[PDB]
Amino acid sequence: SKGEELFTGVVPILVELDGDVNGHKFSVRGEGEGDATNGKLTLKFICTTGKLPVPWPTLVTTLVQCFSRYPDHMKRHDFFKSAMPEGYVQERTISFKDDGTYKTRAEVKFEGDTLVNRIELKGIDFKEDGNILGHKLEYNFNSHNVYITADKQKNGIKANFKIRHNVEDGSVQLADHYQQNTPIGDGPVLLPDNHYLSTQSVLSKDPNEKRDHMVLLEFVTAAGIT
Amino acid sequence: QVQLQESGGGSVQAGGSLRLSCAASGPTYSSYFMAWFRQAPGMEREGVAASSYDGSTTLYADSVKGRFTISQGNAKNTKFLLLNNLEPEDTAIYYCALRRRGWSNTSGWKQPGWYDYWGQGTQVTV
Repeated sequence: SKGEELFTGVVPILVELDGDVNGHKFSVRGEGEGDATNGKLTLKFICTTGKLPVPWPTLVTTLVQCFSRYPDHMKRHDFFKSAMPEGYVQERTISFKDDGTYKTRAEVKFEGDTLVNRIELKGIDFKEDGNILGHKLEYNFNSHNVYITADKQKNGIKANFKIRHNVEDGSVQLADHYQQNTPIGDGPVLLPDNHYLSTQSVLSKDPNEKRDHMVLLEFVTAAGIT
Repeated sequence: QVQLQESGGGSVQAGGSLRLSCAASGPTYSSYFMAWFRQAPGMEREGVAASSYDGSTTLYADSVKGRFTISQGNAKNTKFLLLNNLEPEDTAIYYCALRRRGWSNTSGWKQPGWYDYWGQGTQVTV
């Protein structure tokens, strides 16, 4: 609630991911801006190692919930800003239905004026011509609701939600998300009553960009209380 | 959880130079703001030099007078502190400190409570 003040106005973002899926190494670097007042994120991510061995949509969730818009009557339920600048750790298992599993570990914290997300991603059990490794996913991302609950004993929060990726053949590839977040610092944080975040994203491409990349526009709002 | 290799102390005559090392082994997604403090015999820990994770900000205390330089290491969270033009007043044990918590500014860098993980130090004698 004191860290709320760091997200007035527009904040530069740096994202950095080191990944390994079924042995294929790759790095992603992203940069952009976030405006929590309007719950709006604009970012451009670039695969620095070459061609991205997975579809870009499967990395959206891994690639900064502190930029969500919490209505005034919900401010005391915003865990993510309360942890700043000191930051938080974010851990996920992402289980793709009848395909592999991603495991991710990340620090989200300020480094000066910039909010940084450093991620380590680990992927196993992907069938070499599934929807993921066989690049069979549409270049888009559907709207979702992320349900948050408190994790009082780790002084953090948890979330469970389902991501529905559109497959180029009309079917839908689903990805179960299990997530927990813990303060990095010792200072106090807001622990919340169960709410959800409602998200909407637009994916696009930079025509002047030759590297494999993703431009992303996100709008996130908190809801579900009183 | 996170561990601290520190190396490269020793002894010199007035004017000489030594290079301290420090590396942080831990989760490879973690970044640390890294510093060296030094403690004289019965005096307190004071700040010497400090540098952000990316080498983008580098800070020195008044006792340094542009004689000491931090340089970024080969690897992720590893750095060297080069001590030039050493004088007997610089004799002390030199502790590597790491800050994992995020930060908005570096005004606090000279306080030991700004950090999170400390070394055992190394001796530096002239």
